[PDB]
Amino acid sequence: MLAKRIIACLDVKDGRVVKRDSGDPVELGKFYSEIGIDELVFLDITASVEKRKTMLELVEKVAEQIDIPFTVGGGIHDFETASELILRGADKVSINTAAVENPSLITQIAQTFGSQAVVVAIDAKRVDGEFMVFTYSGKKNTGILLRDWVVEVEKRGAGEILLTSIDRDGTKSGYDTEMIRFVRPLTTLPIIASGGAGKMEHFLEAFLAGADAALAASVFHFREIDVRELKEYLKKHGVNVRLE
Repeated sequence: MLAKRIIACLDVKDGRVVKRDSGDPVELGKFYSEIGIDELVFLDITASVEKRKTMLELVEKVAEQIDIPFTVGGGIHDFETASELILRGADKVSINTAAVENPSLITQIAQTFGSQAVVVAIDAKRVDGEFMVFTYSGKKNTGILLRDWVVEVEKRGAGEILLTSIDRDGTKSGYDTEMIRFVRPLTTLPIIASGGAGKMEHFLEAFLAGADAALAASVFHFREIDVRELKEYLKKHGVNVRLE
């Protein structure tokens, strides 16, 4: 039976992890590899002029110095960019705003590299009692219902949904288990719960709601949650996790 996954997200900028520096992304990823993290997500926010080259150098370094599944994203807007990153060594790319505005992009990536190579990050917010998709880093209400987008996302060939609840992202307040439960029955795809991770019990709550993986950043980078303890705690509470 599949293990539930614990994923670490590294926000990167100009070649360095960002918390003001936060170490080298590669060596911080190596570290996560060794203490029990299951996959890495790297999100780039570098300026467009050096971004293409910078992310590509990151991917190459991560692919030949770590041996962990990883995803790269942040401002991937077209098939050619996604293609360069996958062929440079990324296992998956994340797309978001460009996915919403050009859904064929999902299909082009999936048909070339397989659906496993495509993650669609969906940012959603509850507006007037209905789940809505937002673009532009959670700042634009698209008018598209969360219910319709996840189905279209699977229809288009995505391999995985990275589901962030805009209300919880950046708080340490907890995962938005209501939204997971809302999405879980609408799609067969794996769901990464993102946004809100405060305490070990939060991960349990997300997996009980139907998440397949759980993503966090600060709580791990602040040596603020111990992955080993989280996994042991997860196991004790009856959740399949990959130990050591």
